[PDB]
Amino acid sequence: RRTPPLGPMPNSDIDLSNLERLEKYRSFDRYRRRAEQEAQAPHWWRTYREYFGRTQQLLERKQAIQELRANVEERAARTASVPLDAVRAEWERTCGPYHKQRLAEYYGLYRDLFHGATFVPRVPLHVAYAVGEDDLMPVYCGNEVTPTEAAQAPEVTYEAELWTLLL
Amino acid sequence: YKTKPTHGIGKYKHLIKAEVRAINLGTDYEYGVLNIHLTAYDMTLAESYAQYVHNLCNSLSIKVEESYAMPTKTIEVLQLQMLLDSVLTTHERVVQISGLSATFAEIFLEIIQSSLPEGVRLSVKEHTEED
Amino acid sequence: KFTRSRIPEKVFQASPEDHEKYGGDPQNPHKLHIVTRIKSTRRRPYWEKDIIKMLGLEKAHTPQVHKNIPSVNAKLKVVKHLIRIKPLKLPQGLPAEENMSNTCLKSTGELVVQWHLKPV
Amino acid sequence: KPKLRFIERAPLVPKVRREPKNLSDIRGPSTEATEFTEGNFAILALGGGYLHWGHFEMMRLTINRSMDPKNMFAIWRVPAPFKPITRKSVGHRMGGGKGAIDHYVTPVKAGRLVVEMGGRCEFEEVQGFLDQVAHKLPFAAKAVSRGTLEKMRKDQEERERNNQNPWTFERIATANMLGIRKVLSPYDLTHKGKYWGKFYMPKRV
Amino acid sequence: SSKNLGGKSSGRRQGIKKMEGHYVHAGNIIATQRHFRWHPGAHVGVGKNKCLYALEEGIVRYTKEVYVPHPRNTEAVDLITRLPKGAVLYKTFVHVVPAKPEGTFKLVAML
RNA sequence: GUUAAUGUAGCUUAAAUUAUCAAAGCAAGGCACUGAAAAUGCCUAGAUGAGCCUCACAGCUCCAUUAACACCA
RNA sequence: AGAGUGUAGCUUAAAAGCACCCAACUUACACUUAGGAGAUUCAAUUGACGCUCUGA
RNA sequence: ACCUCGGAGCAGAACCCAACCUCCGAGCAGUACAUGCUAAGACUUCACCAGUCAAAGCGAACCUCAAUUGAUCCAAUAACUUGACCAACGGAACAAGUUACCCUAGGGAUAACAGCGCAAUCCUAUUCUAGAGUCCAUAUCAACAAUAGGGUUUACGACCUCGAUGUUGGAUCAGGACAUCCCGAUGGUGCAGCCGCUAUUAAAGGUUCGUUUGUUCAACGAUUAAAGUCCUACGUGAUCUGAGUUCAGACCGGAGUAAUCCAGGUCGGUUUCUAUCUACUUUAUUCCUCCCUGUACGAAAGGACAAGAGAAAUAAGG
RNA sequence: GUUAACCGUGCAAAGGUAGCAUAAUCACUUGUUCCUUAAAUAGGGACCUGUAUGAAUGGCUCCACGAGGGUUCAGCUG
RNA sequence: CCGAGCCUGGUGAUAGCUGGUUGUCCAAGAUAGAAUCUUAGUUCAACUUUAAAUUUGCCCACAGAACCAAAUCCCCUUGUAAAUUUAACUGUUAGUCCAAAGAGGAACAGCUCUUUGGACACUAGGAAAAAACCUUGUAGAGAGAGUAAAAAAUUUAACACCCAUAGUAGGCCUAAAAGCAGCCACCAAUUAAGAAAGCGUUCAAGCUCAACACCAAAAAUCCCAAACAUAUA
Ligand SMILES: [Mg+2]
Ligand SMILES: [Mg+2]
Ligand SMILES: [Mg+2]
Ligand SMILES: [Mg+2]
Ligand SMILES: [Mg+2]
Ligand SMILES: [Mg+2]
Ligand SMILES: [Mg+2]
Ligand SMILES: [Mg+2]
Ligand SMILES: [Mg+2]
Ligand SMILES: [Mg+2]
Ligand SMILES: [Mg+2]
Ligand SMILES: [Mg+2]
Ligand SMILES: [Mg+2]
Ligand SMILES: [Mg+2]
Ligand SMILES: [Mg+2]
Ligand SMILES: [Mg+2]
Ligand SMILES: [Mg+2]
Ligand SMILES: [Mg+2]
Ligand SMILES: [Mg+2]
Ligand SMILES: [Mg+2]
Ligand SMILES: [Mg+2]
Ligand SMILES: [Mg+2]
Ligand SMILES: [Mg+2]
Ligand SMILES: [Mg+2]
Ligand SMILES: [Mg+2]
Ligand SMILES: [Mg+2]
Ligand SMILES: [Mg+2]
Ligand SMILES: [Mg+2]
Ligand SMILES: [Mg+2]
Ligand SMILES: [Mg+2]
Ligand SMILES: [Mg+2]
Repeated sequence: RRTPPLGPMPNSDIDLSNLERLEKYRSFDRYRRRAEQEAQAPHWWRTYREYFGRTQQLLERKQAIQELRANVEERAARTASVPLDAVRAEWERTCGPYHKQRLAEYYGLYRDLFHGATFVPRVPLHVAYAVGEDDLMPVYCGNEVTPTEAAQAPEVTYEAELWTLLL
Repeated sequence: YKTKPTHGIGKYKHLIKAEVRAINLGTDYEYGVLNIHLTAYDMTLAESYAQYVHNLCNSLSIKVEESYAMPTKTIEVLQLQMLLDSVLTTHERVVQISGLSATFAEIFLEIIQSSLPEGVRLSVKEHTEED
Repeated sequence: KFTRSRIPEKVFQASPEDHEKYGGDPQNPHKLHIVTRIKSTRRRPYWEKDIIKMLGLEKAHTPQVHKNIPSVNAKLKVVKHLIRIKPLKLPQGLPAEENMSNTCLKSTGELVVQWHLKPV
Repeated sequence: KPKLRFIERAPLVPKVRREPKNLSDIRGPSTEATEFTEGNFAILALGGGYLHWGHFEMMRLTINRSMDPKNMFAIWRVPAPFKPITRKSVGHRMGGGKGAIDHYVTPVKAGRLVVEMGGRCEFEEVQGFLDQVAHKLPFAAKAVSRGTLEKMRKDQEERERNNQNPWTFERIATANMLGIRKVLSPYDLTHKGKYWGKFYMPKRV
Repeated sequence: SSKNLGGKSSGRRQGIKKMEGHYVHAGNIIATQRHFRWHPGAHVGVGKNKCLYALEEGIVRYTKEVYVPHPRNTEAVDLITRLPKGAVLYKTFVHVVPAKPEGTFKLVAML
């Protein structure tokens, strides 16, 4: 007995007669990349996944990278630091929102707060609880702070302009 | 139920391999195994040109098998004019080839002649030998 | 090896000349079969020996009514040779509680619900 | 070269494992060479059978001694004998496993062409010695042409369309209409009702 | 004469012991094999004789999935570095979907 | 027919691998010449096709050959 | 003159993934580690520069 | 020859699956020494015994292999432990020959004689033209092969019989088949005649006596028209023979330490029955002499048919 | 190795000696030859590969003898 | 009656072996194997019985089981009513043929060996008689009735009539090869006759053809029902 195949079979569009003229992976990390691509195709047979599932900014960037590429003489290529406070101050403006939505979706915030229906928080909210008198322990999007520090109301800033807040 | 309509979902036999003269009527040669000979009185320039030839074959997707080396000869200077004495040895590297396109041949050869280094004899031919 | 026969499903398909041959039609199928056994279950394998006992065809030439559902049709599709299927066609409908007492079979498969012993 | 070469008994690379007589190799139609290639006329095999080395010598003698090598040519379609046949010494009881290898055969099914011939002639030129060699093969065989083979297949096909009898073998056996699969074989679903055992029944549709 | 001997080994009685759909409790044997047939997927361990013992209680499943071998497995990485560019292997795997949740929280005291 | 045994310098024996000694043969050295005695040397696919290792060697595949068995109605 | 048009070598890429190069190992190739070079032809869907093709 | 364990095929897709069935292998080696302790759940070589796998935990880092083996009682030692090629491998703790001097229980479950099945072997008929036959396929013979038929060989099978189906030849009497030895009738011939060869038809009738051997056979002497092939429980032992083979004795050679043993040979070796039943119990051939005549035929040598007459001989009846 | 007296070569405790012979003596065997017969797988006398003869497991001849076992001339007798 | 006397006693020696095992009736009832000085046997498993407790057993559908054909397993619905478990047991475990996939043997056997399925050891009808094929099963009385399976068809080989002259004994090679020993070529005269397709010659020569023209059965005691082509399935 032989039932016919439903969907297009894998390795069906590569098996020619001239197999000495195919590209033929010489590595392992090429094959692992092309294999971990295949965890996303719909795959008609059976999956693990079924049962388990502007131009001014560009010109400014190409000028600023041109400046920083020639200025460091490349002396610290063969030991830089990349100051993290500056990186965070730029990341909260630019791709903080694009990343905190991922944290919300992995925590499942939208399937609890809004029953789904995701959104991108465009305004960063710097909230910090008063630990004694100093310091202030900031709450990020997924932090751990105990009910001891949260006995009193925290300090909230956002750098925006009429609002309402809910905890 | 199953052999069945996911039969052959994985078969590592037809995909992988197993285990003369390219006869090739009309398009006459489409050559078989040529051995190209880089001989020099230097060792290193011939080795460099062998590496360059190998990378050029892998760049233009021509298939090669073996970049083996014949035993290096020893000749003194021929003591022929007082008689004069200095040993200058000839090193030898040989790069095989397997395939070719026939119409393509002259371009590959021209790039070999054009990029050919200094004091290095190039020789293409066919095969019968042992190391 | 003599094994269990499995029939391809392009046999159980009616060509349009068969609707002239037998009176049935695909629109409005009969709801009930009448099965009568017309072959002994001996010299026939044990699965056919128990499918006949499941369908309740122990006595040959005895009619049983059965559902026209695909599960029961599939059980019939392994003993299709030992039996005789006729669609129970009803001129008058199902019997009422005062009509259960006087019914009969009337081969050609017409369950009449008023059976008198008098001519026409 | 326009002549059948010498086919050698007992292949020069011998066999050292004694295979069983896998008796599928005689039954039914051929999946192997049923067609003509670089030729015109041939031998059709209307039934299965083994071929010894004796029939090979018989064909190589009976075509070459009666064919003129300036006008006609001949090619085999069958290989040299490869299947070993095991034969005990005579006068021995049952027991003790299989005996030694005795000889070698080649199996041919029905419909597989055996000897193919062509050249600057016609079918009536070849048919004489072809029915000479064809009667001595160890099954029912026949001489055929590329034209007559096609006309015979047209007749065998037209008989599938001509019969008024509503019960074919393929209406009954595929459906198992009488529970008749108890009596039939599993190969009678695919061969058809034509083949029975070794022989091929050509008149039966 | 009977120059042959020795072939009196019995049958191994290996195969699928738990086909797809069966509810399998913890520690049960799913399959037994030589010369690997099914590979372990989720929550399926492997014994020394390539047995596929089930680790968590649930229902067994069978899925074709792409096979990425261990790198120190030198047996199949030579297959990997000889596969062509469009090649993905697709071995078969056995899983279990776990049925019971790991634990619920129960009210024990009022303090 | 079955087991078992054997394969050698040219002939026979040996040696637990490696391969001898003794005739045959090849030259020679002495009396007029052979012989004899000696002395040099020579002559072993160790009967087969592979090498698991490295094989008279140790297991086949062999191909010749040799004995025992071919049974108290 | 008209036409196909236009991302670095390629793209059912949108400043990217591949390709590519030089060392270090490898006879070499490769693998890998190290490093390297890079682009939306020019102004507000249109315009004029770049090839290619169709010409005399 | 084998006896245990493992892999592959038969057994193509859960599992299982025989064989004096086809092929390979195993009676180990190597590395760690947490090859530590405990403990849910399973599988399982179709029983069991055996085997297998194993999450959690305690304690510590931070096994490869296919098989690679042996139970209990026992022998050690203070303990943990360790002991068989017990390989007839689920193992009796230690035991071989020969019986024809044999005995008993049985077995047609199991062999020899016979019947039966088969038709490998055998025999015959065809199909096909390779080749012989000076040429010439077919007067005659026939290779490589093909298809049917026979059931006389040597086999194989083990279905009837072991609370007995008596055996090889011979005598006696034979019955049947025809695939005919002659006698009869034809056809062909590389048939001149006489002889022959061969094919069709024919089963009315007959098919010798001896020497040797137990002989059927075979060899040979003499004959004849010819000295047919077979089958009938290798016809027929309640008709007979027992010379062989086929008991107890015995030698010779050989094997064996010996008992003994030998399709190797040789001398000797009880062959029973009074008939119950069925059945049954009186119905012409051939050769040769003569003649035809030395005629037909051939060149002769040689040499007949058919027609006629006479003599026998056996068979049957008197 | 020259059917070899002869030579080489091992092994052995010794290498079957005298005799005798197709036998009562594995097989090849109805051996070969002469006598007997019209015809002799029988009998007698020789020939030795007896390749499994043989010396008190006794060997070889011979006088008498045998209800021995085979051969025979002559008579003779259903 | 001596391979070791006879008689008593141990002695009802023992016997995996043979034979026998005595009233009536009814119900359920068939053979995977594993070991074994064991294959003439026994133990365990399987099957079977009986009594119980308890719940699912069969049949099955999408899905699903591997790389190097028939089919199977798992499997809800569905039709049904059996199944599992406990308790107590014996007996079979020396089996045949048919169909199918195979293996050994001769692609022999009423042959041997496994697997799937039958029947057979169980009655009844049929294929003549009949274990195994086909019909059919749960029972009694009837001098009722409808059914199932159920009876071999073949009979065959005629065939052309007529006409024939030449370049030319086509070249080569052969003692000679003349259409026909073997090679090369295969044109051409008239209407039409091949540089010849079988013969037949030492070579020749003669016959033809091609062309015009004309219009399947054989064996042994005695064959084996009798027969019968035509009044309506
Ligand atoms: Mg096996
Ligand atoms: Mg077994
Ligand atoms: Mg079990
Ligand atoms: Mg752990
Ligand atoms: Mg045992
Ligand atoms: Mg005696
Ligand atoms: Mg005695
Ligand atoms: Mg007795
Ligand atoms: Mg019997
Ligand atoms: Mg019996
Ligand atoms: Mg017999
Ligand atoms: Mg001839
Ligand atoms: Mg039997
Ligand atoms: Mg008897
Ligand atoms: Mg009796
Ligand atoms: Mg006759
Ligand atoms: Mg006499
Ligand atoms: Mg006499
Ligand atoms: Mg008799
Ligand atoms: Mg008597
Ligand atoms: Mg009698
Ligand atoms: Mg006496
Ligand atoms: Mg009587
Ligand atoms: Mg003797
Ligand atoms: Mg006498
Ligand atoms: Mg007793
Ligand atoms: Mg017993
Ligand atoms: Mg009953
Ligand atoms: Mg034992
Ligand atoms: Mg049988
Ligand atoms: Mg003439």
